[PDB]
Amino acid sequence: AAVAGLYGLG
Amino acid sequence: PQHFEPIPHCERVVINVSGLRFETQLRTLNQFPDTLLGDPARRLRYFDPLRNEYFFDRSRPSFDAILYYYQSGGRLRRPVNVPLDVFSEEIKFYELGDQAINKFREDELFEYPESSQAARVVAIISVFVILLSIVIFCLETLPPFFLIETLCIIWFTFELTVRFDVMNVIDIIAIIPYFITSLAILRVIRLVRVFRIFKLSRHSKGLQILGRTLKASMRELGLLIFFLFIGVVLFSSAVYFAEAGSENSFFKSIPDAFWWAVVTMTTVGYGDMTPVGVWGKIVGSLCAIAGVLTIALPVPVIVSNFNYFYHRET
Amino acid sequence: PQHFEPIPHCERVVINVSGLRFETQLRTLNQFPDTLLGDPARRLRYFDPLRNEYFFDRSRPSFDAILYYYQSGGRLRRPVNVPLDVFSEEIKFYELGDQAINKFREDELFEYPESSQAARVVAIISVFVILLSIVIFCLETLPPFFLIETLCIIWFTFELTVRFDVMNVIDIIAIIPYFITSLAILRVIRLVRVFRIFKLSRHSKGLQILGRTLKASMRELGLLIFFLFIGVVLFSSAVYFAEAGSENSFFKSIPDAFWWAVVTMTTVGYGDMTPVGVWGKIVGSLCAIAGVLTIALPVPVIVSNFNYFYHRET
Amino acid sequence: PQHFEPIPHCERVVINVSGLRFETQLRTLNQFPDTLLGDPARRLRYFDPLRNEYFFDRSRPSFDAILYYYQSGGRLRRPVNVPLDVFSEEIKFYELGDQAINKFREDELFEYPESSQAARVVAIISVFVILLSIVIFCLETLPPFFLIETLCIIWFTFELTVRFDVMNVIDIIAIIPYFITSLAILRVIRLVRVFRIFKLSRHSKGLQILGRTLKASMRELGLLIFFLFIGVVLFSSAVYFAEAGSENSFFKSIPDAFWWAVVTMTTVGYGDMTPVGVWGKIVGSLCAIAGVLTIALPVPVIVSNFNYFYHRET
Amino acid sequence: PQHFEPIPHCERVVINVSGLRFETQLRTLNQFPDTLLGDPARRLRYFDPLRNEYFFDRSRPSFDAILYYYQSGGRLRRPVNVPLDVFSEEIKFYELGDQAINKFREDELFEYPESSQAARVVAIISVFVILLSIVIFCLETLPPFFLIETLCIIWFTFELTVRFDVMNVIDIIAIIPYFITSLAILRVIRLVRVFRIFKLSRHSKGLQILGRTLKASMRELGLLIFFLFIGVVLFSSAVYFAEAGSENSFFKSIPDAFWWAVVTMTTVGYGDMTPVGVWGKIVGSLCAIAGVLTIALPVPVIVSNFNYFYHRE
Amino acid sequence: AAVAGLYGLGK
Ligand SMILES: [K+]
Ligand SMILES: [K+]
Repeated sequence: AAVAGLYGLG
Repeated sequence: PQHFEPIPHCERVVINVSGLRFETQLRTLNQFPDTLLGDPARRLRYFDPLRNEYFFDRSRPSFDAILYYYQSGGRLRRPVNVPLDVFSEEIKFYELGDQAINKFREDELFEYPESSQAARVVAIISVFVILLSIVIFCLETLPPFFLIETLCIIWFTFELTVRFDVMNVIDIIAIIPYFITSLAILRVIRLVRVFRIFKLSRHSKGLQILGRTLKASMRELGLLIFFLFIGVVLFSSAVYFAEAGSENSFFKSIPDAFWWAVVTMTTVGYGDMTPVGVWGKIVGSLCAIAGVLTIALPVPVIVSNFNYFYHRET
Repeated sequence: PQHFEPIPHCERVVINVSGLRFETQLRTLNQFPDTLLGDPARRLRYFDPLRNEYFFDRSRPSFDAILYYYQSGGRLRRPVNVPLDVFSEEIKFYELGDQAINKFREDELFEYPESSQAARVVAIISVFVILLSIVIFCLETLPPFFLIETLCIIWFTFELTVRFDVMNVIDIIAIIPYFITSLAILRVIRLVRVFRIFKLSRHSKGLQILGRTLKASMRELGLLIFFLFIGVVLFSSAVYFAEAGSENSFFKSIPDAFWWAVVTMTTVGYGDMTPVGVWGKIVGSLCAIAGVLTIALPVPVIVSNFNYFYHRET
Repeated sequence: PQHFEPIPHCERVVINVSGLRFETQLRTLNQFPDTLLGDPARRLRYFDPLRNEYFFDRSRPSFDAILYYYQSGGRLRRPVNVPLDVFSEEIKFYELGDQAINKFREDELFEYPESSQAARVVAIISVFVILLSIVIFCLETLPPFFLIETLCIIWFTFELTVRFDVMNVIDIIAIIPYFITSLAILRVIRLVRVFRIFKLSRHSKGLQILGRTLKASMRELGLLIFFLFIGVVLFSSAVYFAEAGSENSFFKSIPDAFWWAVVTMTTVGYGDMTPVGVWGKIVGSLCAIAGVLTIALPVPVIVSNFNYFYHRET
Repeated sequence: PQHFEPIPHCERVVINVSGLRFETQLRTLNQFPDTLLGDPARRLRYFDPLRNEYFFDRSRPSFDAILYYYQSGGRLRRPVNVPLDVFSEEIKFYELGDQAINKFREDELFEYPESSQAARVVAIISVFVILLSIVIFCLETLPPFFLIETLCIIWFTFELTVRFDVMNVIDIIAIIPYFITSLAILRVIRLVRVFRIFKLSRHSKGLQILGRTLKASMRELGLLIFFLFIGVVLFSSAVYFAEAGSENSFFKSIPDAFWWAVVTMTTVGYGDMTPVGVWGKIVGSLCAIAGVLTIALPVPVIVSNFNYFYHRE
Repeated sequence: AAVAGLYGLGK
């Protein structure tokens, strides 16, 4: 989904 | 978000991970105190006095990120070559620090509420009471029920009291119409009486996931509403000005065409469509296409958020 | 879900995989008896006596998990760097354990049903008879057929007896109405007579895939039904209470508005909509938007499951 | 699907690719004759007589698959760590063989049609003529045209003769109704006259992409049609048997309800829906839900194929 | 799009990146001047005089891409094993040159518009004025307003002259009908007066993202329109010729069936459908299926573009 | 109106 975990958590 | 990195010119040491040799400056290891590699007290056990090397019979692919933590001076991230469990097992062994481990994880009576002590019955009883209250409400709106409603409200008040947060707000809302009991005030309180259906959020997990998704995508919901507002205004104005040139006008005004524009954008369907002329039909076709596009645009983000929350929960 | 790892202090050995050197002491290999590396008997052939070094002329990127399987003491997790075929042969070559291989599989007369020995004609006849029975059913519902139905039923019974599971249940069901033959019971049996269409699951592969997907998505289906139920109840209540202030009420009661709520949530379209006032129209727009969102939320999980099952089958 | 791998007991050599040392025996090299490494003639240049090493100043991560060709004896998959261009040059350098490159590639006058020689004017004229023919048709069906139709057919047959494959089949079909010209036969030929619109496949690229996707998605198209057929039959039977218990029968027979089932499953909308009772409304709600699910099931295969073809073309 | 690779026969040097040894020709290093490795002056400090090697205490997994730039002689691309920030730091560490890093970035008064200096109040006032103008327009179309419309136009033109792309074009358009003020011309100007709703593009970021997505998906929009046109024509012809065999013909002509074809393709719903016979119903079912398919086809490209732009912004 | 919001993955 997100390559670098963009906008992960909050 | 900013970190410090070692600078070169003393003594260079070699670290062996199951045959993979790593050469690092002692200054790089000394940046982070404590830890296995940070201090020599807990490195003598793994140090080889013969070959002058430190041996760690572990997984070789995971040592690059662990070493890079010293190299980056604070930046720790799991490379996409290994599962989460294998990376997790590594960090405790090297003991990167409680502040480092938990921060990395972020990157990844009163018996009633709990579902145990064989009191699950209480939860089942509450769910049955909620369903019964919904059924009695719907049947009361049909062309007695007051006693059952009183019993349901008594149970709701007792449950809220023994518990005594959005769930608490819903619980307190569920009884305000009953304790309260112009015609507009009566109409609105009878309407807000329906919020008893939201009391299922305590017991249902999918409802909680949906609520979390709605909370986490407020910007996306606002953008979707904004796009629908722009579309309905534009297309209602277009169709009204297209059909203003006829003696018998299907749409009396732009606000009258808001419903037609909304149902065409959403592809619900207005119904009868014959009296509208050719220009109105062209505007309606454009409105349908634009509605499909503008509703298919922002929904995927909410869908992905819901999927992520559901997978995290399960 | 717990595994053990060798701890440091005996003798260390070196493993060579196409030039890539691996260092590991004997206790890690001694953790797993048998296998190519666990016992010395099956590894002395690949040992080089002059260099005191084990040589393995194999692929270097796939050996990392092989060593980690010994390192992790049972946790054999595939690395995503290679195709499945190369990793399949690598584990067999080391004979890491017959029981060990099995868990990796899920980690990644009576001549009638088997479509061979020319039994393909017997199948074709079964499909033709099923289609003929469906056609005769639809035709007898139009404003003789009894003989054709009798032939279809006797063929079904003969097939069931020859074969003598959900398919078996469907086959038994397909003849129960005919063997049976208040008005309600007659209507029920006539309705359940349609279950003959499900007999195509034996021959159709896509129908089997759909059935497996439905079996594997029961939670998703339940969540979808729950969301639609909540939305329908809420919006029916909203529209009924919005229209309760008019002399000519389009909706007599909340249950009366259930059909309108369902068709608006599913975007099917109610049809005639003019008598509804402005508040009802606002509630309808909100219902349409919420229905689009609610339908869009849990579908791309059943969709993914169906795609996975279809690709696995094909 | 099967290949042979070298087995040990003679002579072994080392390959040094910019510091990444690879050690393989000559038997592995000798399995593939020719090539850069198969014969000593074309690999002696890179050989270093001083260190007895083969030096290859190329990219390290791409050599794993190159050695795997010798390792597996005919099996080649690209490792997922490098772009396609990097590996394409890498394999071409070692000249694995024309059959090898082709295998890897598959695993990942008459001046009229060729749009050059500033004949693009011919293509523009053809597109304009096709559009004019479509317009002439759509206005000749309204409540002279024959001359323009004759001119369009003359241009079509001239282009066909000059050019003289389903596209050629469409070109043949586009003139058959005109050259031909019971009432049913006349209606059929007038209908098949519309296939002039498909002549745009010659010029448009998106139309060709759609045609290729439809050809490559025949299985899921058939599956979608089968699912629609099953759902329509089931729900038509259910609604007919649920509603037939009243004096006023909205549906005369099961075939009568096929259109309603189709529009409900596809969410088009039947329209007026009042006379059907509560059981029919429940059946309709279930039909709408099941139709949404069944039409959402197979289409994320068709769309994926279309996206792949579109990206390949562009 | 063409690059040159070093060809052997003169000296070879070894690079030690945190234990990972690399062997590369000196001519490869000399292909790119300047930089850390291009000249001995900027790399002599990092050199190890006793081991005859260069010791780089940096991230070893990312050195392969750095070496490939010299190996390929002009090609730089990050492999998918490290975050982009790590690679961005590494290339700055070696200082490949701004002439090379520049093409890598895209590989993956006048105080009014700038929302700072306590000017956000001006933006709020502008948004309120735009909303008020839209409301007055919608209300005056109902069965005075002129003064409020004049005030809104005065504010719009004041902002335009104070500030004096496409947003400026929209701002100019928003006052053209007012400054102008056959029946067709009046209808056209009253219709184009609605363009005031597009002035919200200046303030709203999501609407700007939508505009960028529309600009970047013109080919897909055209393909969608073309597919809809083809399907509409085909199914209108089919249904008209199916229902032309009855005295009471529901559709008078193929153009009359265009609306029915559009609503069936888009699954909106024609409404009354009883008089059409069995052949027309079959044609309608086929039209509904084909509409669902042909609309679901080209959408998850506009969707992908919108998602990309939203994540970027 | 908007359930075909698919993506990649699936393998
Ligand atoms: K619809
Ligand atoms: K609809």
